[PDB]
Parts: sequence; structure tokens; C-alpha cells
Amino acid sequence: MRSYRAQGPLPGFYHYYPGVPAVVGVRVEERVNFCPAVWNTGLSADPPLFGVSISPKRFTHGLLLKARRFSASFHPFGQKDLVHWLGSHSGREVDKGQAPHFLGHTGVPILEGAYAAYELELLEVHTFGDHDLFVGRVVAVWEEEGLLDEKGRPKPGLALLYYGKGLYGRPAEETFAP
Amino acid sequence: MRSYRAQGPLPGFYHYYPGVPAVVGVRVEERVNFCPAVWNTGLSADPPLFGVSISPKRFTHGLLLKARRFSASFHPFGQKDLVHWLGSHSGREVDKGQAPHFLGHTGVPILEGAYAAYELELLEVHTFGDHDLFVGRVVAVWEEEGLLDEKGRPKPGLALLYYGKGLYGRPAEETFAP
Ligand SMILES: Cc1cc2nc3c(=O)[nH]c(=O)nc-3n(C[C@H](O)[C@H](O)[C@H](O)COP(=O)(O)O)c2cc1C
Ligand SMILES: Cc1cc2nc3c(=O)[nH]c(=O)nc-3n(C[C@H](O)[C@H](O)[C@H](O)COP(=O)(O)O)c2cc1C
Repeated sequence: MRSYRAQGPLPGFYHYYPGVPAVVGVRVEERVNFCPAVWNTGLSADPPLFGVSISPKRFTHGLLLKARRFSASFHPFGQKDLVHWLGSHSGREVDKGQAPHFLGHTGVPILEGAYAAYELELLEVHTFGDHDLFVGRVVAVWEEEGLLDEKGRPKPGLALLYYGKGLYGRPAEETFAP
Repeated sequence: MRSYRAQGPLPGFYHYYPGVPAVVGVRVEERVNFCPAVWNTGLSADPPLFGVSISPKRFTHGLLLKARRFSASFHPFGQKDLVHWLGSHSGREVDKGQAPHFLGHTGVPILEGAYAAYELELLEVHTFGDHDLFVGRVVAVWEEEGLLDEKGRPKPGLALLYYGKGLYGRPAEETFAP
């Protein structure tokens, strides 16, 4: 097994990929923006906390600090083109708010087509290197019954997976229970 | 699309699954322990930071606070049974250190069989609800050459995916480049 000493950013920082990209939706007044975030993770079950790591370079970063509320939606692999598009253009140059979406109970924008989504209230923000971790508390849950299994998980092979550098995939349909 | 107000922990907090589980290896003197953590995420590229969210209920939690160093390894689907075993038993009752492993340059224990692994120095620990986020700085990188593509991405179909509640899978071989 090959090894090397970290000397700055890694040639590739994808050893832990793939991951499901969380589409972060945010609304400030009349403006809506969406931004995929593969750097996302559950952070607490009780209470339910979910986090997304966003670079201050993203237009979304400022909107999150202002709104202090946002959505995190999870989409079928069939929407790979849309998710990729949202992650390849900035709200500084294009109104991504025109992408088909609806407003949640708390007013956060939720990208349409998701099999599940969370409406979150910003709890804390922490800076770690070149990205800021936005910790949100889940205040509302959306589920597309026909696309989820008995435990609220996307059905077999439905989840969109991101491998990094514009490459996507999906899970195999077979699952195993050791 | 069904929706409901969060009233506490969700019946099932798996909407953002599956995820690649990071095997956390920690050593305190002669004692070695390993613990899968599906709640993991990249946190910074420059410098390279990686985090794992661990419950204070895990034996690993105390070990991490003592060692202040740990490894995060990523294993092929073929090791599903081993990873599951490590995540179904506690170091409080069994010596998981006997699982085949080697010591990294910084002395952290790395579970054998991984296609990649990070040696991490603990930078910060933050409490978010019922889990603590351990933020580590990548100081050394291990790679099993030939299993990652030119960009450093684990080849499609190789990674172990965790769906929650002891259910595992792997990515499909097919990929997409939108
Ligand atoms: C699949 C995917 C995952 C991504 N993950 C993240 C992430 O976790 N954090 C981040 O800061 N940017 C991430 N990016 C980059 C942003 O999504 C991208 O820069 C986007 O265009 C920013 O839009 P904005 O400037 O309107 O906020 C990701 C991109 C893609 C395509
Ligand atoms: C696939 C998998 C992923 C897991 N992810 C996490 C996680 O992110 N955080 C956590 O605190 N526990 C997680 N668990 C639970 C611990 O791995 C499990 O409680 C383990 O037995 C703790 O070992 P320890 O007591 O020796 O530390 C996970 C378990 C499995 C099987």
C-alpha cells in the first residue's frame, strides 16, 4: 500500500467518495438559489441535526447566513443533469431559482423531484479550513412515498451518487444484511 | 409528497443515506480499536480536513480524546462482514485490535484491506446534539494503487455503502458524466 505525507491540498481528495449530494435550497426575499453539497452528514439523531459544508466562495454561503433557514433535498439519479447543472453555475450569474421547486412550510425552497427533503433552521456555523460547516436542525420532513423504502431510504439503486470532478453514479440494486 | 413537522428524533433518520462508512482506527498505548462511522464528511481541501461524528456512547469516543490522533480507512465491498462486525460490537467487551491491521507513520492503527486511508491529527471537537464531531487534519495518505482512477476516485463498484440498520450495498459499475 502506497503512502505519502500531506504537503498541502491532496492531488485528489476523493478517497471517501462517492457520496449522496444534498441539494441546498435557500431563499432571501424573492431570490431562490440551489447548490449541491456532497460534503454533508448527519450530526445528531436527538435532536435531528444535519450539516452541509459550504465554501465562502459560493453565492449560497451569504444567502445561508442571511436566511438562516434552508432545505436539503435528495434526488433520484435520473436528475443527475439538473443537480450537476446547479453545481456548475453560480447564482452570481444565473437565476437558479427558476428550476422547478416549491416552498416548504417554513418558506425554504425545495427542488422538485426529490424522494426526500429536510427543512432546516440554522443552528450554528463553524469554520474548518476553507469551508464553513452549516449545522441545521430538521424542523420538517418531506417524503415521496413511492420512492422510499419502509425506513425512509431511497428505494434500491435510486440514490444519486457523486464521485467527484463531475462524475456520478448510483447504487447497485442488491443489498446485503450481515 | 408527504410532509410532517419534526417533533423530535425522526422515526428513521436515513433520508440522506447511503454513505461510505469510514473505519475509525485509534490507539492508546497498546490498545487498538476500530469503529465504522457513516457520519463522515470532507470539511476542507486546503488544508485537507476530514470529520467523523462519534457518539459519546462509543468506546472509541474516549480513545479519540486520549490519543488525539486517528485513522480513517475506506474498505472494499468485499469486507462488508468485517466492517459490520466492527460496528456491531464494542471495545468495552471485545478486543477489536486483533483485527488485521498495521501502524501508520504517526502511529495510528489502520485496518488492513483498505483501498485508501488517512492518518489524522485531531484539530477540534464540537458537540452537536447527541454526537461529537471530531475534525481531523490529514497528515498522511495511504492508497492501494490500481484501485483509484487517475483523479484519485475509488473506481465504480468498489466502495462499501451503508444504508442504515445493518443494510449494505455497493455502487453500480455504470457512471455518468453530465
Ligand atoms: C455534485 C456536487 C457536489 C458539490 N459539493 C459541494 C460541497 O459540499 N460544498 C461546496 O462548498 N461546494 C460544492 N460543490 C460546488 C457548488 O455546488 C458549486 O460551486 C455551485 O455552482 C455554487 O453555486 P452558487 O455560487 O450559486 O452558490 C458541489 C458541486 C457539485 C456538482
Ligand atoms: C456501517 C456503520 C456505520 C456507523 N456510523 C456511526 C457513526 O457515524 N457514528 C457513531 O457514533 N456510530 C456509528 N456506528 C456505530 C458504531 O460503529 C458502533 O456502536 C460500534 O460498535 C462502536 O464501537 P466501540 O464501542 O468500540 O467504539 C456505525 C455502525 C455501523 C455498522
